[PDB]
Amino acid sequence: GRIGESWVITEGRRLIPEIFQWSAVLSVCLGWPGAVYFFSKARKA
Amino acid sequence: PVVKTAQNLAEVNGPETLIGPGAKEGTVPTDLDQETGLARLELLGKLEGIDVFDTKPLDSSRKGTMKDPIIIESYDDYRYVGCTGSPAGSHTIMWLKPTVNEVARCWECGSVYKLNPVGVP
Amino acid sequence: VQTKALSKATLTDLPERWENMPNLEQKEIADNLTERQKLPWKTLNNEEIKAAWYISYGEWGPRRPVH
Amino acid sequence: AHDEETFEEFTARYEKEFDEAYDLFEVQRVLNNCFSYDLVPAPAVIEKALRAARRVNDLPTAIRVFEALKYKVENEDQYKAYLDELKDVRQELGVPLKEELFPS
Amino acid sequence: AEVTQLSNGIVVATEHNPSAHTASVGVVFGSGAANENPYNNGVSNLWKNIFLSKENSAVAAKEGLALSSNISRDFQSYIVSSLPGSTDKSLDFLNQSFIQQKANLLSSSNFEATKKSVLKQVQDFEENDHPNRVLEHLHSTAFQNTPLSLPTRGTLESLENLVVADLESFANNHFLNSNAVVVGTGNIKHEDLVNSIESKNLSLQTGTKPVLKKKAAFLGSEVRLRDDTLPKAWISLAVEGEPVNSPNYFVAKLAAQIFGSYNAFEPASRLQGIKLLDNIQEYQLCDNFNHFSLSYKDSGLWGFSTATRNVTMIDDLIHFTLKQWNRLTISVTDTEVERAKSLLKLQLGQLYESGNPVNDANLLGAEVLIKGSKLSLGEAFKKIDAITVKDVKAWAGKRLWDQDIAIAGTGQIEGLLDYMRIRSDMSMMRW
Ligand SMILES: [Zn+2]
Repeated sequence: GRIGESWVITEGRRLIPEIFQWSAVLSVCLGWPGAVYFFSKARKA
Repeated sequence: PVVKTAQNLAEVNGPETLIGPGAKEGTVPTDLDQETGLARLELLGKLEGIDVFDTKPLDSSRKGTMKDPIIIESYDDYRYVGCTGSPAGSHTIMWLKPTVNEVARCWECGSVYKLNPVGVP
Repeated sequence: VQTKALSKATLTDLPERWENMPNLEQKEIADNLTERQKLPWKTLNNEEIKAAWYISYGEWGPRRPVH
Repeated sequence: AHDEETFEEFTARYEKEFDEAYDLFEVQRVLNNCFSYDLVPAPAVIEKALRAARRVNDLPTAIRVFEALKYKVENEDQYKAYLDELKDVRQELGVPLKEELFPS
Repeated sequence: AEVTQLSNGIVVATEHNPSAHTASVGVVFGSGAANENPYNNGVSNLWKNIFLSKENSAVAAKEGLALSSNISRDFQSYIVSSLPGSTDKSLDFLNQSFIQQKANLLSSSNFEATKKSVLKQVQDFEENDHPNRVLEHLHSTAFQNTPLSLPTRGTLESLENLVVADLESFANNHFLNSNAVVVGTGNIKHEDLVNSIESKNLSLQTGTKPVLKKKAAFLGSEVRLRDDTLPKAWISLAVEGEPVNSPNYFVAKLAAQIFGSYNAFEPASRLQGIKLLDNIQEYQLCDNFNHFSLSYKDSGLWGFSTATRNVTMIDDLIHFTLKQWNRLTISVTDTEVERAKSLLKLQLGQLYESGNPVNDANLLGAEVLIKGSKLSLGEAFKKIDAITVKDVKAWAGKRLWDQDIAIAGTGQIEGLLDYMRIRSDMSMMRW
């Protein structure tokens, strides 16, 4: 705003830690076929 | 015993007074002659001038709070009232349940509703 | 000057005491606090301001969390 | 009115709505309807809200104004430059905050 | 012979022993030191000492009365003993100075002096009365975080913040008329008593005391206030016993009387019919022990409380008396059962019949408050002699075999082995 820490910084601080956990929950809500393929005998386990 | 048949809405005395006289041998029956019960009650009312089963959206002209409430009428001890602001469509429809022993306060409009419970149970 | 202040033992440790208090004592200290608030506010002692805030706004009853 | 509300019409409408309340339900209702809008209200609204909570004579809604406001604002520099504008009303009205009342 | 009549409000209970001299009229309330929170605690003892103060006792002594009071864990009593031709004086004194206005009792001079004397005698009890304070700590850790856990005398930390507002709130919340019972022992007839309670209008309030949210549940615990300044080692362990108006009450008192009480220095208590005294008498493992059986309104305790000058062999005393406790379930005889039957009849006769008519007033008030009418000494004797060895074995398998115990100790108790050995020596592998 006018006086205070700037809105770019005070919403980047709120949202930049949220992007990594969004990527984590999407990489484990769509990426568990990779985790089940990784242990099977098709990958010469 | 002796029973007449309620020529208009003033002389009804229950479900034994709405019978009416039958048609003759040659004439087609009119609805005033043969219709009985609730339909006869609505017909007699509409011929007198009034109509029973008073359907009307409630008065949302004034707001009204606990000095003088919005007075609603019911033949039972509760009446579900959907408030929609001090104009007709101010905020979204919030349903309140005013009963005989408690007023109903809107929490978004702020208006209050109180009964005059007619009853006769 | 008419109403009396609540004593210390009736009102100590009230956020840790509100759940197991009987329902006849809760109405009594609720009445006593809602008449103590009709004074000037600066003469309300700091023991009972926390009591009023937990009674009217605490995490009990209606404001109990779902988890 | 589905047309937008400018800030001066906002503060005048709500000052005339805080002046009229008499019960406790009315003060908390108009306080919730003032805080659940998009903007944070200027202290001309909230010192009138403190007076309207004083008229009904109950304390904790003259504290939850301050905590709801701390949830409203975007940082704490806005909160401190806000709270030194309502200093003397908080002094002679004698209401506390949360962080000094419940130290945790 | 113990007649009870319910009036408009109060319940009158009396027994007329025409050979006794001093007739004793008082009121017994059903709200003791387990009907409050742990912050206003000791307000019952403070009310007792307000009633027993110098002002009230001088007013009662100028007319020819002698006040008494007794605070327990669910009933509290206020007894005005008197001469037999003078009990209307007792009744209208107890009306005019306890049941109606108490503004002469509750101003800040008498209350200040009474609170100071109560503080001094409670701290003198806490320092210099060691077996009663470890029975009290046993009660405080057995039923903890639950309203039966409270000290009867009250703690010092929750007694210096009590004012007249606490006492007036307690007298409004617990000195009721659906909570009170007026009692008469000594040699007053029944109908002149109720005639004098119904001539002058005597009614305290109308309402009902607040019901508690948490019932008394046993929690197997442990505590030790080891002060090695002290010369002895007072420990006491106890399991959950049967409460009052329970069917297994008299078998709990009989199972306590099986092991009895002992005193190592009297030469007539060293010769009893206990099998434990052939184990604890060759190295002198203890000085005394007494097996209590307390039965309150919701639950109760069952255990022994000892004192030991031989502070190195504490665990041997614990282990020997716990093997004797397991002998109740596995191989209790019938001669122990009949010895305890006769001794329990003797003990209940010494308790119910005695010279003092205020102890009978307290017992009658308690057991008319909780039950509704007093069972006589004959029916209690019949219920005692109707007990077979198999009922004792069934109760001991119910409440004593591998049950959770609670221990409270003080003194030199490092020789007391810690908890899991004492807990799992309540159950042996069948020898
Ligand atoms: Zn509305």
